Amino acid sequence: MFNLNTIYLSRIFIEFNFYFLFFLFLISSIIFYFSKIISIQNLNQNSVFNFLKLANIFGILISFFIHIISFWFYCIYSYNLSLNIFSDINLYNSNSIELLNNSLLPNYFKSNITIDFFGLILLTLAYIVGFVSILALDTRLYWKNIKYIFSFTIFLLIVYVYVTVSNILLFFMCYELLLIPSFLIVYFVSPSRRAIQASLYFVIWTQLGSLLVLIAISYIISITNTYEFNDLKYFNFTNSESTIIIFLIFLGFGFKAPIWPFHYWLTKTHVEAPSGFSIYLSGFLVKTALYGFYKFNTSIFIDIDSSIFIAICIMGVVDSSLKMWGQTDLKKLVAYGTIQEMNIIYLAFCWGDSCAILGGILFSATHAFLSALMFFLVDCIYRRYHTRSLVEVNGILHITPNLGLSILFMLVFFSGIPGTIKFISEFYIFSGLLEASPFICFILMLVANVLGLIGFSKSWFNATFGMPKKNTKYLPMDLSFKESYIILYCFFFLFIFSYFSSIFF
Amino acid sequence: GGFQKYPIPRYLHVGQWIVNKNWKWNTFHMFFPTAILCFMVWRNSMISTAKPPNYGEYVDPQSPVAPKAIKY
Amino acid sequence: RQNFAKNITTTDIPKDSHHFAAKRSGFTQTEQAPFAYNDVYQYPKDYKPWNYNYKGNGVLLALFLGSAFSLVAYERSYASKTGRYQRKVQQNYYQI
Amino acid sequence: MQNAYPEITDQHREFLKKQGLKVYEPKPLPDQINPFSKTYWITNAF
Amino acid sequence: DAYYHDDTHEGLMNEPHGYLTMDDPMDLRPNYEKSALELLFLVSGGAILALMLG
Amino acid sequence: FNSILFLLFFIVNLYWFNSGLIFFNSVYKIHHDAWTLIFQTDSILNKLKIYFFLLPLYISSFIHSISTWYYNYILNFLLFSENLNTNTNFVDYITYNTLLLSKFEDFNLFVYIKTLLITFDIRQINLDFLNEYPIILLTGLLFLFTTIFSLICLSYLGLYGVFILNLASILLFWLSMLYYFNLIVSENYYYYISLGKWMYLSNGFRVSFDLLIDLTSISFSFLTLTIGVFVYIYTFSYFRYEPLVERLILFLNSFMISMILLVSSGNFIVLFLGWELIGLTSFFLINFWSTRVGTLKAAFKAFSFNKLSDLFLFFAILIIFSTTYNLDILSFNNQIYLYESYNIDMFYWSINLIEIISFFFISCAFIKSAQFGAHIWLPDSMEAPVPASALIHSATLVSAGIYLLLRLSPLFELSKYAYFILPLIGSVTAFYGGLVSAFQSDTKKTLAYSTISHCGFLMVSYSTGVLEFVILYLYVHGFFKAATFLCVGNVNRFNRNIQDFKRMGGFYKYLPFECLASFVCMINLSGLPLTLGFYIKHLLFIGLVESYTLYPLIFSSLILGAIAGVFYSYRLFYSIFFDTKKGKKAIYLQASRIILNSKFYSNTSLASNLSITFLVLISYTVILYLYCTTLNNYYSLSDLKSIYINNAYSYFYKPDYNFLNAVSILNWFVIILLISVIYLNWRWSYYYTKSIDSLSKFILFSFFFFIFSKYIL
Ligand SMILES: CCCCCCCCCCCCCCCCCC(=O)OC[C@H](COP(=O)([O-])OCC(O)COP(=O)([O-])OC[C@@H](COC(=O)CCCCCCCCCCCCCCCCC)OC(=O)CCCCCCCCCCCCCCCCC)OC(=O)CCCCCCCCCCCCCCCCC
Ligand SMILES: CCCCCCCCCCCCCCCCCC(=O)OC[C@H](COP(=O)([O-])OCC(O)COP(=O)([O-])OC[C@@H](COC(=O)CCCCCCCCCCCCCCCCC)OC(=O)CCCCCCCCCCCCCCCCC)OC(=O)CCCCCCCCCCCCCCCCC
Ligand SMILES: CCCCCCCCCCCCCCCCCC(=O)OC[C@H](COP(=O)([O-])OCC(O)COP(=O)([O-])OC[C@@H](COC(=O)CCCCCCCCCCCCCCCCC)OC(=O)CCCCCCCCCCCCCCCCC)OC(=O)CCCCCCCCCCCCCCCCC
Ligand SMILES: CCCCCCCCCCCCCCCCCC(=O)OC[C@H](COP(=O)([O-])OCC[N+](C)(C)C)OC(=O)CCCCCCCCCCCCCCCCC
Ligand SMILES: CCCCCCCCCCCCCCCCCC(=O)OC[C@H](COP(=O)([O-])OCC[N+](C)(C)C)OC(=O)CCCCCCCCCCCCCCCCC
Ligand SMILES: CCCCCCCCCCCCCCCCCC(=O)OC[C@H](COP(=O)([O-])OCC[N+](C)(C)C)OC(=O)CCCCCCCCCCCCCCCCC
Ligand SMILES: CCCCCCCCCCCCCCCCCC(=O)OC[C@H](COP(=O)([O-])OCC[N+](C)(C)C)OC(=O)CCCCCCCCCCCCCCCCC
Ligand SMILES: CCCCCCCCCCCCCCCC(=O)OC[C@H](COP(=O)(O)O)OC(=O)CCCCCCCCCCCCCCC
Repeated sequence: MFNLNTIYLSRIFIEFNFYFLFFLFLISSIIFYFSKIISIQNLNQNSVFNFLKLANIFGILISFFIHIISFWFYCIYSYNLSLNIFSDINLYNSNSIELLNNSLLPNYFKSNITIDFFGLILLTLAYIVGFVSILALDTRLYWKNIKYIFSFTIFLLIVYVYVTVSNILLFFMCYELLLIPSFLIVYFVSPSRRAIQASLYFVIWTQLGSLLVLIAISYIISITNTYEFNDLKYFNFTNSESTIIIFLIFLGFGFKAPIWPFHYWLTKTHVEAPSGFSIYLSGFLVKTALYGFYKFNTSIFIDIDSSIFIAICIMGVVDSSLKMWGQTDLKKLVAYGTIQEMNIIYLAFCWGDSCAILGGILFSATHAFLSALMFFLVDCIYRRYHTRSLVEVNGILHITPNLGLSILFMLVFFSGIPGTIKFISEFYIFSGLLEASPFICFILMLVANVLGLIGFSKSWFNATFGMPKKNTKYLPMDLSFKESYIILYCFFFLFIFSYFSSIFF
Repeated sequence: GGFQKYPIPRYLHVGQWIVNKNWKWNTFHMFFPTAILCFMVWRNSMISTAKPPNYGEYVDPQSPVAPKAIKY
Repeated sequence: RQNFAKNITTTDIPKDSHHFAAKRSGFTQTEQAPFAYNDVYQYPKDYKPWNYNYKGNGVLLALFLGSAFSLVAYERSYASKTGRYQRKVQQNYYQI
Repeated sequence: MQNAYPEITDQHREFLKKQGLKVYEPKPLPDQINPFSKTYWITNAF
Repeated sequence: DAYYHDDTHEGLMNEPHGYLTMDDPMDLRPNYEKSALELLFLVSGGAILALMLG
Repeated sequence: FNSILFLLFFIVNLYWFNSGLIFFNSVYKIHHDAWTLIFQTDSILNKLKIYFFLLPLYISSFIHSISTWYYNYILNFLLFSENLNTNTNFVDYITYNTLLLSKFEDFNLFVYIKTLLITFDIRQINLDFLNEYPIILLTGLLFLFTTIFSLICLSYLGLYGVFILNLASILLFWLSMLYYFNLIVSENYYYYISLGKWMYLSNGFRVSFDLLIDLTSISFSFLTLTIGVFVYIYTFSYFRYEPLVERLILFLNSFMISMILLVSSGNFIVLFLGWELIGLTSFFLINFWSTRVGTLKAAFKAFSFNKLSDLFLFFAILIIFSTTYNLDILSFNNQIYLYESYNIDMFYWSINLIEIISFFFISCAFIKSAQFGAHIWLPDSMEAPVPASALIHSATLVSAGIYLLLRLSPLFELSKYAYFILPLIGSVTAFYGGLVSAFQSDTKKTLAYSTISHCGFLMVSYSTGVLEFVILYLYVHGFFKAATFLCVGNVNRFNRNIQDFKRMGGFYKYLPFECLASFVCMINLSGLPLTLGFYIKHLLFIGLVESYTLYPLIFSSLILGAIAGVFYSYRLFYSIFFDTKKGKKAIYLQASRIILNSKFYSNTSLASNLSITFLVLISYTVILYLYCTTLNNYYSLSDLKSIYINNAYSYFYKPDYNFLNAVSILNWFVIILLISVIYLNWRWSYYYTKSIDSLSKFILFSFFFFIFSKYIL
């Protein structure tokens, strides 16, 4: 019963959501630039900053709704396309349907849009995490950094082009574009003074991997003049070229997606970055690297043993889990948890295009939401109690019961209880790893889910429980409606996304 | 027996020695709707409930309900 | 800091002007001057700070209408999948 | 799908019936449990 | 017990009190963060009901 | 505008419409297709007569047509689908449908109203319907949602509201469980319910949320629920005048429902969910005193052990799923024998699949049952309030391993590791716990170590392999441990949170009910002759196997643990109540004031006393029912779904002289130990010589009485 109307509606929605976002950004920027001689906030109720905040927030939200609709359309379209290809067996018949482009808006960068489930999951993560982070950075943007209110819209545009393009060069350029806005945010919006050095560490560490990926892309393009991302099927790389490409790609993308030993920059940036921008960083900016690695390694044929890469990922997991215990700083502890989860996700992609990709994608989604939750809780703790250290913070529950309850339920979700996408992803990864190498699976599970879990839970329990006798005049009240609903939405997604259609998982 | 009672701040939403005057109506309006919800859940779930045969019943091997092996 | 205007025109702020009274006679040479504004916020009676105090049916109506639409849409979709203009209800339904 | 248990004879079935056994038979959902039932929808409306 | 004090006479028995959240019940700011999050929740639920359920 | 006039007109219209419906039904039955010939006759007189005499029918049909038109328009608007069957114009459609009266052919207003009224009649429900469709799920959901919503809405439900709501829910749940207990245990009734497709766990797999109410599940479920009802009733008195009573009550309810879900789990995913839930809720109960960080240390210890057990259980479930592409408990039980011959290639050793799976299961079971080595958390878990301690230590937290073994018995029957490990560890734990409890000085610690010893005995019984004996032991231990825990909780509350009986003395008069209740509960719990708790140990020793290589150590440890019960029971009872007054003067003086003398005078709660009494009575009744079901000559227990027969019942039905005299050794050991704890003097007293004289009198009188009974008659 599938008809061409659904196909064209899916394509039109995907193409036009990008232009909706672009036009909203363009209009907001034009207003901001042409309303004032100097693009800074006027400290009065009639400032354009209120309008810009409104436009950004409710452009992101409306585009997120449209993205939900377009993602559902894509799911239907892809399922029916697979059915059309598979069902017909007559030799004379073949599925050759050609679609003609619309005459209303042009194809950005003269590229035909191609959409995949992983790309749309990444885009949805971008939308949600950007919404959370923009909601967080309101107290940080003040009177000289208001120009960074459009940073998340720029991120959304970049990610949209990144995930809706079938061109290797455009893919790489979109991947590389993410550095400037993030660095500017960390440099100009971070309150702490150590953020100045944290930004430089972030830039250098990420740019080393960017250079590695650039070398890999140069190898691919120079050897194969193609750029369509699909002509690589008709060209085979020799053993030496293939091993060089895979090594460069893995190391370069692991520089971004933290892997052992390249997580010093991640720890520094998470500790010294804005509480609202750390959410976006951990949730999304480390998964574009995973998506790029998946695309490139599945496009290229590799005839090398992945034991070294698996060992690197497992070593990173073990290192982070062991170090979890010794962190009295909640933000650094959450950063180590992010390192652990990212390393597990990366390990999920070490078997080419096998079924591990499904578990990797689900774990990426659950890790995004869980890291957003944890960093938001740390942000609330730091903002209401003027410290994020365990020694200075204790007995949160008895003065802010909602915050303590959120901490406890965050710990429960992090533990990986059944009924959560976290548990589902763990089940996928461990079920595969048991047959791949059962002893390695046992070691990984033991470490991560006992030693790292205990180290993680010690600090959070000690902070939540106790008796806050110190500084009674300065104690806070409770979570606000915004924070409470953000936490509730994170929990609701983590719980209900397990009912998503199992066709794609 | 118990600890001596001490004042609790009004602004703080905590359960220390909380007693509600309208607890009777609160219980009435929290019990019955929960019972209706669980009745709905139970009647929905009974559609997928399985029971073994009764005392005087035996399962015919050739009946459709009898287990069937996969046919290649 | 906050730069919004307190004095809104959408509605008049509830207030009580009798709790605090400004002295206007019998002053001394060491007493400070009184305060010009002495109005305090007055909450509506029966307001319970510990719950949402929501008395509207909009959310319930929206959720119920959404559920009813989902039900009818599923019925139509099942009919379409079965290739019928409407569901063909069977005489007996068994557990499954 | 094919029968998994070993087969039995109709004479054996008749013998069991004479002995007094009964053949297990699934029973239809009662009006209350059946979701396509006027009783079910009356309950929903109430 | 020997000297139990009734609730009507015990001055330290608490009735339900406290503020649910940190938001001011009487706030003159046209704040919209709560409205935005409520809209997000409602639209997510509506999309699930009207596109996915069944 | 009068209500009376409106009602009269409505009644008249109803009667007229009913009469018209009956007339039309008769005329249609007579004129199946020819009724229009008379109804729509061209004659104006006939047309007017029909319209006037069927006006209620015509107006009803007009309203129905309007409603159907609007409903069809709404559906078309919402679904972008088709037309109103056809594209008929509004006027044509409405006229046609109003003129058409065949819609009333089978409709009678009185019959329809009677059907609507009887739809909700409650006389129709029958025991046959209840047996066909269990309401256990309905009542369990009632309890669960009650607990959840009470937790969320604490302000709405004060202390009394929370108590009453949860009491009603739990009472309904317990009554339903009691009704189905008789059927499940004896009538061979078990149910497999499914709520839906919970989650996707593979490329095309999706595990459903299913529950299995079988004999194995019900044995734990009914015990836990019965203990929990009375623990709940008792808690409102134990935590009397405490700042947070609702929190404790809701935590207890949460733990109860978590354990019920664990025991009545239809698949390994639900089993793991219940495992984690019981771990988390036990952590919360232990850390109830959130303000103190000392309690947090014990809570974190228990949390660490629970997480280790979760790791082992998860790894075992992963192995099972990798071997068989299925997570159903019944399917695994009925398939494991096929794969028994398989092995798993690990790092450098080819481990037997059954052995490794059973190893992980037994490790998790020992961790959660507090066996030797992994029991370190149980003594520290006593920081919880006495109701929570009783619930966790009686049948809820420390029986998870026993439940796992019973449910997955077909796996362990083919496990070499289980055969070697269960008896040795069980006996060692029994001996260790028994001796430590005997030497213990604190009431809660003594009960905890006694619980450890009974867990060891349960492990040894399972090794023996008589599931009926294991179930009987579990029931007896749970009931009487809970009762003793409640009694000692009352004692501690009277003694002002001082749990050591070195400061307890002469409490018999101040807590009369507690003294006798503790006497009965302890004589039943500690295996003593002529008590309900003697038979569990007797059956354990009957079923003990002798092919073990470490049989000497196993048997010696079992004997020592069994005898250890007497010492701890005697010490606890005597020191708490009838020993010289050792406590602070204030404890006695504050209660001995003459002003307190009244009909209402009591140091405990009337509700507490009634709850303890009812718990003891119901425990006696249920234990007797189980004994009749299993140990009677006519075996009437339901199927256990196990094909392993141990032959242990042979020595219970037709014991030989060898075993009959062998049991006498343990009987006389217990007798000598009783004589020691009774007549042995450790302090100088005015009654030393008279006590020695009484011992001599008792010895000589016993000898003469035996002589007369056996020979002289
Ligand atoms: C302060 C919060 C702090 C949070 C931050 C911290 C977070 C972490 C820590 C957490 C713990 C601390 C906080 C807890 C204490 C809070 C204290 C407090 O605020 O107290 C006051 C708070 C509010 O009370 P109130 O102020 O007196 O009254 C509020 C207004 O009067 C109410 O007005 P109304 O009566 O008009 O209600 C409006 C609307 C309420 O509006 C909403 O809540 C909007 C919801 C939008 C959708 C969002 C997704 C929801 C996902 C499902 C969960 C439902 C929400 C319930 C809460 C979560 C569950 C506990 O009500 C409904 O109609 C309810 C139906 C909702 C169902 C919507 C389904 C959407 C589709 C979902 C996916 C598909 C499902 C398929 C199912 C198939 C069939 C089985 O106390 C409560 O009443 C607590 C309610 C708890 C939930 C139970 C009641 C709802 C049950 C719904 C049905 C489900 C049950 C079984 C169904 C079986 C048949 C299907
Ligand atoms: C293990 C972790 C556990 C964590 C959880 C622990 C427990 C937590 C407990 C505490 C928190 C949750 C429970 C309490 C939440 C608060 C409930 C509440 O009542 O609060 C009051 C809260 C505050 O009240 P407020 O300050 O007065 O604000 C009011 C709202 O702004 C606005 O209200 P309004 O009165 O102005 O009404 C607005 C309503 C407006 O409603 C209406 O307009 C409905 C009535 C009109 C019907 C249409 C008629 C048209 C023709 C005209 C007819 C004549 C006029 C009729 C109308 C007359 C007026 C009544 O508009 C909407 O709702 C728009 C929604 C539209 C999209 C979705 C629905 C439609 C779907 C598709 C429909 C298709 C078919 C229909 C086609 C229609 C034709 C095109 O209000 C609400 O309830 C708002 C809803 C959202 C509240 C927050 C939801 C949070 C939920 C959290 C869930 C967490 C789940 C986690 C699960 C974890 C599992 C592991
Ligand atoms: C465009 C793409 C997207 C773009 C991005 C969009 C982003 C937007 C944001 C939102 C995210 C959207 C993502 C997409 C979502 C897709 C949804 C969708 O398609 O919907 C349709 C999806 C499938 O629909 P369908 O297949 O199309 O429908 C046709 C099928 O024929 C229907 O038939 P069916 O058979 O398939 O039915 C399915 C469902 C039908 O539903 C039912 O029948 C309702 C059953 C309700 C049962 C309630 C109680 C169960 C537990 C008690 C059990 C034992 C009781 C006592 C036993 C005593 C016996 C002795 O049945 C089940 O699944 C049964 C499962 C029952 C267990 C549920 C709870 C398990 C525990 C979970 C724990 C997780 C949180 C732990 C927290 C820990 C503390 C921090 O349906 C649903 O949405 C089902 C939702 C059901 C919700 C269940 C309520 C949860 C209760 C939680 C209780 C936990 C208590 C606390 C735990 C412990 C705390 C300490
Ligand atoms: C060649 C064509 C070029 C087209 C250029 C487009 C020009 C855009 C100019 C924007 C001016 C914004 C201020 C207008 C005056 C507001 C007055 C006011 O507050 O009164 C309340 C009145 C009415 O309020 P109300 O109380 O009636 O609320 C209902 C609101 N509506 C009518 C929208 C349903 O005006 C508004 O509420 C309008 C709000 C405008 C700001 C919206 C911000 C969200 C993001 C969109 C911004 C626009 C970008 C383009 C669209 C998105 C991308 C496709
Ligand atoms: C981890 C180090 C610290 C972090 C920084 C990362 C730097 C290193 C990044 C990875 C580089 C690739 C290493 C693996 C190469 C595997 C293939 C190989 O060489 O095997 C012999 C290969 C494979 O041989 P083969 O035997 O498999 O098959 C071909 C055999 N013949 C030719 C005989 C037919 O042989 C060759 O053809 C030689 C290729 C050598 C290439 C070495 C230089 C690479 C230069 C580009 C990358 C530079 C990145 C620098 C970044 C900045 C550093 C500060
Ligand atoms: C559709 C089907 C039904 C849908 C329902 C879904 C329900 C999902 C779960 C909801 C959990 C709600 C928790 C509310 C907690 C409120 C605060 C509280 O209790 O006090 C905190 C107490 C004290 O709170 P307080 O007194 O300071 O403050 C109370 C008032 N507030 C919070 C608003 C300020 O603090 C603590 O020490 C933390 C204790 C946390 C205990 C959590 C136990 C949960 C146990 C649940 C068991 C469920 C079993 C499920 C079995 C089946 C599984 C499939
Ligand atoms: C050698 C023959 C073969 C068998 C080998 C085993 C020999 C017997 C070993 C018995 C060990 C008993 C240890 C009990 C420890 C109790 C500790 C306690 O709670 O405190 C003391 C409690 C008293 O507690 P109390 O609170 O009243 O006061 C304590 C006072 N202080 C601290 C000063 C000690 O009970 C006793 O005092 C009784 C124990 C001591 C007497 C033991 C007599 C043993 C008789 C053995 C008879 C054997 C019959 C033959 C067959 C045997 C084999 C089948
Ligand atoms: C032996 C059990 C002892 C403990 C029982 C505790 C109570 C359990 C709950 C009652 C029984 C429910 C299952 C009924 C099964 C059934 O349909 O059984 C079938 C019968 C009808 O008979 P038939 O379907 O066989 O013809 O159902 C009815 O008669 C339905 C009438 C209502 C029954 C009670 C409903 C309870 C739910 C809440 C109602 C709230 C009303 C409004 C309040 C404001």
